[PDB]
Amino acid sequence: ENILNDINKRFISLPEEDVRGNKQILESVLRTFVEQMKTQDPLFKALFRRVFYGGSFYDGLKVGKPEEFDLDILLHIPIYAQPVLNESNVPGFVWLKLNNLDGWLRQPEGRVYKDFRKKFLADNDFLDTGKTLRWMESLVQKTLNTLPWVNNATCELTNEFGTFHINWWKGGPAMTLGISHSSGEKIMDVDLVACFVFSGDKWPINGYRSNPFPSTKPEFFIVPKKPPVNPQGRYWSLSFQEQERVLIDNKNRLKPAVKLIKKLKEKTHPNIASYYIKTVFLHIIEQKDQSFWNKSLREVFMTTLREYNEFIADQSIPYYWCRKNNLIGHLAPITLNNISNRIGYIIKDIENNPENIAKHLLTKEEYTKYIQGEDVMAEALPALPAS
Ligand SMILES: [Mn+2]
Repeated sequence: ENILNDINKRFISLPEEDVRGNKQILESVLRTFVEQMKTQDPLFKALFRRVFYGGSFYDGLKVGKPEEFDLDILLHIPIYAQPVLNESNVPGFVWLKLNNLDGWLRQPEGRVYKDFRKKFLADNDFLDTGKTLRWMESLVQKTLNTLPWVNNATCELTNEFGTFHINWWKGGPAMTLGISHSSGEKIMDVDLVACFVFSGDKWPINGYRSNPFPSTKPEFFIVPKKPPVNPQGRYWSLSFQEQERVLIDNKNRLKPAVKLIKKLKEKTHPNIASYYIKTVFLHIIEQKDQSFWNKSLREVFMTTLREYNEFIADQSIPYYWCRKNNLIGHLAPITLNNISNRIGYIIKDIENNPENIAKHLLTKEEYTKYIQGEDVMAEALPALPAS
């Protein structure tokens, strides 16, 4: 009863000591950068509340060597300006307008918000995703220029863990910081995502699931990821990732089971996004008694794999927070039929033969190292590099 845990340790999960050490380094580099950002823009300093570290690495759900995560930079509009969040005509997306920005500007603390409308708002004082992204990109560029550069446009930052190199580029809506040890070893990429955070009173009700932790996780935020829709720039995504992280925590077999299924997905059906698997497990959490997660890893894996296949076969994975959004509604029936048939064959092949699981989860090259006793995760990303 250790086959699945052994596969996970040797071929799936970064050792937790290295997870923790890389997080301490990365979080310190980013605090230095965000503190410098505050020196470059009083409006950013006024808006800034906190950061949220987003992605599978920080959820404990990353398969293999971690490569990137999102720095969700949470900005807060003063409630005196009367922000109003409305559920949009596209399930899962919202609009945000301000009903009293002028009254806030007439307050003493509103002085630093003199350019907020110009920088962030479209017609009728709607928060605009494109304007927000352009504002953050400009601020990041301004900040990068004030840092010491070595080599060719490589920033050098120091902290209690040593000296680090920051490279940057824009491959999407948000700037990416590539963070490396000064000795050359790459650590991780970080996307700098400008978000707006709200208190529990603003939680959407029209077609949305209620907050499971309104006392201890009261806040949620909106993310400038658009769904063609009109009006352009008004549609914001909701992030309930802070609540999702609590839902998946303290559940023993759950995170190994998710990663085993994600490993299977990477090998046999990359057509399915990782968040769709995460979403299936949110539904399973809601359906199952809490004791389910204390069963054997084999039983949790086999049972959730079967239920995952039923979602795929049904061709519907409802967005956990707004059920009218089918996360796989855009995938073709033929594709989903083939993937469900694939998974059904795998279930039959491993049903009564747990020694066949590794044959389906691992590439042939990984399987050879598996049989030979190798551990490819032990040194996948040492927080203290060998140099
Ligand atoms: Mn339940």
